[PDB]
Amino acid sequence: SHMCDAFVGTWKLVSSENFDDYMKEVGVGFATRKVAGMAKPNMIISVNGDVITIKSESTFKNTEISFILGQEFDEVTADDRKVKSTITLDGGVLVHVQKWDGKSTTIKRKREDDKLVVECVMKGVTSTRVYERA
Ligand SMILES: O=c1[nH]nc(-c2c(N3CCCCC3)nc3ccc(Cl)cc3c2-c2ccccc2)o1
Repeated sequence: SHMCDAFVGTWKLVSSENFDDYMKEVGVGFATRKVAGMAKPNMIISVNGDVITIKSESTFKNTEISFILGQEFDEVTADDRKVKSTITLDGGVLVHVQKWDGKSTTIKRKREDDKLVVECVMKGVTSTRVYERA
């Protein structure tokens, strides 16, 4: 078994702060921001050996990434950016960096009490999204 153990499960969005502003800073257009911002996704995290899979299921888009910690991969984001992503496990936090067009955003996923707290940062703008077990 593993420490990445505390992330496995089906996590439903329960609260969001500043996500519209984060998306604006990322470069997401009006209509996509509106529709994406409405969604209440489930974030489904599973582990099989060294491979971690994170699925996002929602009324807007269903997305999935599978990766090995520390090993860069291709990701197409829900807003259709083509990004180069690397995910590491640092001090018990999953740290996800996306690079594209000379830009960068960092997404951290942390267990706090019975929640999964996700912090997304694009320059000075941070959004916090809180998820609970489904
Ligand atoms: O699992 C989920 N919850 N939220 C997302 C998520 C996201 N996340 C946040 C959680 C951590 C990984 C990054 N970044 C986005 C960036 C641009 C756009 Cl237009 C949408 C998203 C979305 C997204 C939102 C609503 C419906 C589907 C997807 O992915």
